[PDB]
Amino acid sequence: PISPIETVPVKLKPGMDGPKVKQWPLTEEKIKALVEICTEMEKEGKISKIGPENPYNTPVFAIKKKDSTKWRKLVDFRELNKRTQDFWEVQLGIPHPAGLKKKKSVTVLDVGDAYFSVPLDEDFRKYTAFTIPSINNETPGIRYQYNVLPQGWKGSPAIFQSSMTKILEPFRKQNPDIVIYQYMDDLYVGSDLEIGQHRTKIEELRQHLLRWGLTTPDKKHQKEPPFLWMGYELHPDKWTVQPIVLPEKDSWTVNDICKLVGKLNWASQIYPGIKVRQLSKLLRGTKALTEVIPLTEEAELELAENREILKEPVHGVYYDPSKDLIAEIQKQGQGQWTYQIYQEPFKNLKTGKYARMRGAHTNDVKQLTEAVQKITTESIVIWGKTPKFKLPIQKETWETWWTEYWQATWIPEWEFVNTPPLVKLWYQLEKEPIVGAETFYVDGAANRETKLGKAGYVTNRGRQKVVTLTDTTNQKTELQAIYLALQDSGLEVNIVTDSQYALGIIQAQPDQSESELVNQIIEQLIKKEKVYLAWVPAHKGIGGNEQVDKLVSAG
Amino acid sequence: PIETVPVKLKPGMDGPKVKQWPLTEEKIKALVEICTEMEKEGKISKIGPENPYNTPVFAIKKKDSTKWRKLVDFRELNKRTQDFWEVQLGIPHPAGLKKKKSVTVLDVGDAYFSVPLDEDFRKYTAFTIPSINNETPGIRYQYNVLPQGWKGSPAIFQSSMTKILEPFRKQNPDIVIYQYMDDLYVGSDLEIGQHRTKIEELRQHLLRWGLMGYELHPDKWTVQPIVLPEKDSWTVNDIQKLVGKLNWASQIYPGIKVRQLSKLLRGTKALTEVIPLTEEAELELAENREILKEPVHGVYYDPSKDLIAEIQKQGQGQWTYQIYQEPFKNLKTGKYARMRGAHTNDVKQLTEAVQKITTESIVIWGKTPKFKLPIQKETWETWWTEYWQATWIPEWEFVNTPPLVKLWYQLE
DNA sequence: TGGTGGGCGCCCGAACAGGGACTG
DNA sequence: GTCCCTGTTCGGGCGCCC
Ligand SMILES: Nc1ncnc2c1ncn2[C@@H]1O[C@H](OCP(=O)(O)OP(=O)(O)OP(=O)(O)O)C=C1F
Ligand SMILES: [Mg+2]
Ligand SMILES: [Mg+2]
Repeated sequence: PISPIETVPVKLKPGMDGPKVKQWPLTEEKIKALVEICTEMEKEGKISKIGPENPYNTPVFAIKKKDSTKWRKLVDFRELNKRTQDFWEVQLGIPHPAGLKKKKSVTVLDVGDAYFSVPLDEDFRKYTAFTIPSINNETPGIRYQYNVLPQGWKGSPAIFQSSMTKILEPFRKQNPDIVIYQYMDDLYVGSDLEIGQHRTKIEELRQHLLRWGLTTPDKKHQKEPPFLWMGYELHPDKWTVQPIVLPEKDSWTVNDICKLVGKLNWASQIYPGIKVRQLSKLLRGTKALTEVIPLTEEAELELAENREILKEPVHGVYYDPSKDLIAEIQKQGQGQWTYQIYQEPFKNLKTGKYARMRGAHTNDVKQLTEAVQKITTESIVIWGKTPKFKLPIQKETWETWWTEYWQATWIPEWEFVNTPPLVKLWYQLEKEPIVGAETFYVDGAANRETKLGKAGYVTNRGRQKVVTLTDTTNQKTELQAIYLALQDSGLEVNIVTDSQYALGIIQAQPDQSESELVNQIIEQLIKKEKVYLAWVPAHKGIGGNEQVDKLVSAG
Repeated sequence: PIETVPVKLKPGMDGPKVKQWPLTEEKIKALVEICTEMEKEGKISKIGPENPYNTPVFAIKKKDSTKWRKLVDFRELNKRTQDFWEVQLGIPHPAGLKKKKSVTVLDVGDAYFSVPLDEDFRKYTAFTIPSINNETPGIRYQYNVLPQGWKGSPAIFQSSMTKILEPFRKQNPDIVIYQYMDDLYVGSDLEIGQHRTKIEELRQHLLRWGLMGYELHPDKWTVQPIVLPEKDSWTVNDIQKLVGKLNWASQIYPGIKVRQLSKLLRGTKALTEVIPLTEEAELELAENREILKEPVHGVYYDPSKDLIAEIQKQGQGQWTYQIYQEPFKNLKTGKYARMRGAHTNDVKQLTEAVQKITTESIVIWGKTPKFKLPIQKETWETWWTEYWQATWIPEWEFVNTPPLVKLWYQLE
């Protein structure tokens, strides 16, 4: 049947016209599929034979469906889509099992030929013109247009999703306490009703759907835990992901890799420990999806680590709104982080990994603050509240950082967990100049023309060093100079720089950086017992900044 | 039986297309209740995906309360809406309001629903209510009346607002009533007590057509001047900081000179060496310290240009701010103080700081400043709404501020 | 076997967007 | 103005859902 629902008005973008793009060569097996599909659709009013009054046309083909018995008729509207107006998508995100609550009774329903059950705007139908190439001595042959939503058009998903919401509103209003998770044409229906009253309620849902033109075949998941839903399988008391199988290719290529990450990431929603740093790094400047490349002793190593964790069995549980949410985070390497979220001690609601690099320079405390952020926003989407945190970081370490850091930073209600590795600051700049520590006035200049440079220092104790660099920059020569001063100073040292750039990087207490120069500086800083970085405005004759400046300015 | 007044976008600009952000359960529950109610009242309508526009919505729980206020973030639509503002308003700004002993702020949002919105403009006021765990696709509405928080709402309703206020202003001439967006600002020099009595009395006239806080005392606001440290001995370090501070400050007050001080530092000295200040250095330090007293000369508020606010975290609950339109040309420099406790929430504190500062800006220039927030974007956007209490929302941007400017404005 | 759509996620590279420092 | 350096946005590919 076709839904009696009102259409959604649809325009092409101004000034543009409909697609005139002729069919391409189609297989025999699929033309058999396509005409059998079409002649039935056309019996049902879902499409209409058009005539030569219709200028337009768009290619069509056919792939299989999940069971692999049925065919799906797609239309390549790539051209029409470009020409079609913009929409606002109403699918804001993806429901998650860990956010489901325990219900007494569960049903999973699917709608039949879903799209082909929603009317397409009448004024727009003529742009959906396609043509079935038929066996070549028995017709050119047949030309149709859509009276319902096509699969390949840019607007179908959103118009379906909106049309469904419209259709379910009356039922939802009438049944405020039956929960219907609505994903495209997928329905999960839960109730606190007993099996037989639930059943009656489900049939009412189906009559309601069918009054609006939506059928529900079976495909009706019934007294049938485990339910198959959204790529999961839900049992009364636990949920798990349908099996994941990572490739085993021995020559790996970009495309092979990119889908190794994919499934791993996907995997990490409930397999704790997954990491993909090394793997993702393989995939840098590789300008081609085909390019192969050896898994670094580091990567090939990492791949085998996850590959081991997937072997163990694991489920998540469902959500009790009356217990608290707890996120526990643990640290890995290369700015990689894992977390688990639960309400009861060893019963994961779900899990995940954070592992972005925000910034050229940074440290653990920042990266931890960022994983906290991520998890918080994720919880608000899934459970609509914020979790309590268990973090591998001492209340003291936090307070120190938040007292030193010039930005507003904050972590929700949280509590320390002795689980190593603990998050620490690897050094601390002094607040006051250090008595009995040699004072270094550093500076570097660079010749923007030649790219040639000089970094160097002068110290109150009479030492002075100047290093010519080649192929450099002011900021580099200036970082280089701090690096010279640390190199040649004792365990305690005062350094005076004129560079905000440098002072800014170092002040913020990085422990990792994209820059090897800064990495070396960091090794130096962690080795030292006391360091005090002071700043002064440059070219002001202040000493002995004036001294170093004259000295590194041989260019 | 009222007629709709046409309204348009600026030329060459299209309506907002801003994605809805995740909302907590408590907020979504409130929005769904407010909106069902506004739908009954015909004040908003459900719409489809074929409307291409979107503007975020959330909700706030004002004071200790069980009453929520829908808050649509329109500053993108406002940025884009016809210059209604600098064209269709005969509005000077009440210079006296900033002097008034006590100002009270009233939320005359309801008053706007009493006017319909140009059908052709409705499209642009669309928003989208999220569901928890995406159990549903978003539910989308567009406005039918004047939207709260929209730039065009006080403008279109200006005259009707004047009619209602008019009689109240006539009987109370020394009461100054100013309007900004959903806000009525009401100041007087009445003894606290008579003032509220009088305010309850304006709200009595306001119930007559149909159908918040806290309490402002503007003339107690004040400026945080730049200030120099006073020491009985100075170290090379002490003086190196001092020269840097002054040198930068000279960009603000061109009277500041740093030469005699800069020459106590000749040579290559240890930072902790003590240098006794020479007569000149000593005197010159006294000049500067006074020069800083003097008011910043040559600063003129230009309404066409936008107000910039910078904020620096000073630590221990202190926050400093400046409001300028051109660099070093401050209109107001201030500090915000708050609890020095252990459980301080920086982000809460930052957003209370931006609300205070925004509030002062409205009262003093009747305009909203563009803030430069010393916080990471994601951190800020994770929590700021859990602390908001205003009915407006200032533009902003996030910045990595130099550990220099934080010390330039530091206190003692 | 090819070839379609929308959503979210993850990475990575592109293009910007700023500020700060330079030249003579 | 020019360099730098850093941040952001956007798009592309892959995963998963329908
Ligand atoms: N590869 C894709 N390309 C474009 N669009 C796609 C694709 N895969 C899904 N879709 C959209 O999801 C919808 O799928 C609905 P289901 O898959 O349950 O099938 P049915 O036709 O409604 O009926 P049945 O249940 O009776 O078989 C229809 C769409 F077009
Ligand atoms: Mg189906
Ligand atoms: Mg220098």
